[PDB]
Amino acid sequence: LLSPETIEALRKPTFDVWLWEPNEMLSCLEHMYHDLGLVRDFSINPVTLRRWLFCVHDNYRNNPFHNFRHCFCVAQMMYSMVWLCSLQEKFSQTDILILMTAAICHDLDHPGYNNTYQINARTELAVRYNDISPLENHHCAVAFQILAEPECNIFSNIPPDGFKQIRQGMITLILATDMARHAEIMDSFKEKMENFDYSNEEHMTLLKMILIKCCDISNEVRPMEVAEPWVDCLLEEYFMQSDREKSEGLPVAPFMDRDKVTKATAQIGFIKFVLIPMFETVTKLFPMVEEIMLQPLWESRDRYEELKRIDDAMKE
Ligand SMILES: C[C@@H](Nc1nc2c(cnn2C2CCCC2)c(=O)[nH]1)C(=O)N1CC2(CC(F)C2)C1
Ligand SMILES: [Mg+2]
Ligand SMILES: [Zn+2]
Repeated sequence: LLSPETIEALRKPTFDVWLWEPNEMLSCLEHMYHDLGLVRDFSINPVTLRRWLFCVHDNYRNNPFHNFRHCFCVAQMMYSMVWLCSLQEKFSQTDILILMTAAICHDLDHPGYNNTYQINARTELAVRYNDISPLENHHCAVAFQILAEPECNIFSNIPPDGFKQIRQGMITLILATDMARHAEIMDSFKEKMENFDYSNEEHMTLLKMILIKCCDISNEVRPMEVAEPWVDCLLEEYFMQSDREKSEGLPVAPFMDRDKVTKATAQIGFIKFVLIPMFETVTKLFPMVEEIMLQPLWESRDRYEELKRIDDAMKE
């Protein structure tokens, strides 16, 4: 049971996601489907929405970074986007259905070891998936295995041609959050931004991919108090793989090695050449983004460059 107060905070990217527990994030997600009217426009049985979210919650794992709270941030930031950019004037409700759900489903059953560990260690997932985005294929699988158990099927009133359309949107969105395709997606998105056209099904599909990627690496857009502890979760998880990679003799990535990474190098380059330049492109479509999201990103940036200029000196 949420308050009037909480329900005005739910719609804003300043929302402190650390203050709630699974019970309340679940009610927070459920509020979103009513509030955006998908509940009404696809005839979602409200007890289906509640069980399904409980199966979506159950199938995340206890990992420092990619846990259920991370699922919440992505969907809550995608939530915030829709109000901020008035995405209902631009996007169909089925698209809204695709953005919100995929966000919730995009890291299902994430193991805590990323893509290049599954391939190097030659794991079930990377052999199941042929070295093609092993993790993101699995997420989208577990998403629809849940959806294929009738009790959790928030989709069970939707005509089959309509399922097709959602399932394919969702697949594209989830499969695009793999950071091994960052540059290729960004480049085709600016290949359509040169003259963007909202009636074009291919311009819109690239906007949804840019949208979900944004919400997925959006931890720094949040105010400093919310954003900062999420760095330690990330490093705790990255040291966990680089710790394990060395015990087995697999290679290690320098940004993941604890002999190399400090909190500041961890975020400087990432903010400067992924977050800002992406959110810079979206700002061309929705100019309000520069105020609300680019400005936090800038401030975190100056700060984290400065923290680095502190530690360099300590090392002297
Ligand atoms: C240490 C890290 N930092 C970093 N990652 C973040 C933040 C939020 N979500 N992620 C995701 C990016 C991929 C999975 C986690 C975040 O605030 N910082 C960093 O240096 N990058 C460069 C890359 C390698 C891949 F190509 C992107 C990670
Ligand atoms: Mg992921
Ligand atoms: Zn993610």
